[PDB]
Amino acid sequence: GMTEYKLVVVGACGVGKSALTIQLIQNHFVDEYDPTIEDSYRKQVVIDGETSLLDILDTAGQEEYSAMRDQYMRTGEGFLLVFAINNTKSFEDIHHYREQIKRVKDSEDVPMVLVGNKSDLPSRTVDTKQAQDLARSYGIPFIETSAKTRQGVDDAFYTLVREIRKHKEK
Ligand SMILES: *CCC(=O)N1CCN(c2ncnc3c(F)c(-c4c(C)ccc5[nH]ncc45)c(Cl)cc23)CC1
Ligand SMILES: Nc1nc2c(ncn2[C@@H]2O[C@H](COP(=O)(O)OP(=O)(O)O)[C@@H](O)[C@H]2O)c(=O)[nH]1
Ligand SMILES: [Mg+2]
Repeated sequence: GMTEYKLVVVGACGVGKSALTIQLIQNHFVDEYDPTIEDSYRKQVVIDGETSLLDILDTAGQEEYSAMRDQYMRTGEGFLLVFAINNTKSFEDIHHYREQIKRVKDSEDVPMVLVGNKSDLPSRTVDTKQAQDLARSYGIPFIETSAKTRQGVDDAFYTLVREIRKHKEK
């Protein structure tokens, strides 16, 4: 059979949400993708032997809350919390994203993965250990990725799927 998973990618402007999503759906890097485009994208893959249909919402635009947007954020089953390893502000923003997800899902038990993107870049400002400690306090996996080289990209999305599977067993 197959299973479908609704995945949502969140994080500050410019951390690489669109680049990560396009790497997964199209298997290549983009230098430039309209930062205002918020949309969902479908991709069939195979995860641990099971046909998996991923429906990936790539968030964008500006901060604002509507019934429309709360509803389609709430339909997400799991969330990638993306920061860039060379941008401390994006790391400091993760708390905001996690608390907004908890609000819209009305739950403290939401599948999430912390993603430190742009790992190919030399100018790191967020120590891997700091991100690991945060993920440990959240109870979630942490994966470092590069949308440019594709390092860790499949691992981030597939790990989120596995976190969803565990949640659905409850
Ligand atoms: C450069 C443009 C870009 O990529 N973004 C990212 C999305 N933006 C944004 N900024 C601050 N907070 C945001 C949010 F809180 C949400 C959000 C969450 C996380 C959960 C539930 C929501 N319901 N409505 C909005 C919700 C989103 Cl989707 C985006 C946020 C700025 C521009
Ligand atoms: N070197 C490098 N650049 C990246 C990476 N991911 C995204 N970018 C670049 O960072 C910028 C912002 O990426 P984008 O996907 O638009 O971020 P978004 O605002 O979160 O959707 C783009 O110029 C991308 O080419 C990465 O992993 N490594
Ligand atoms: Mg984008």
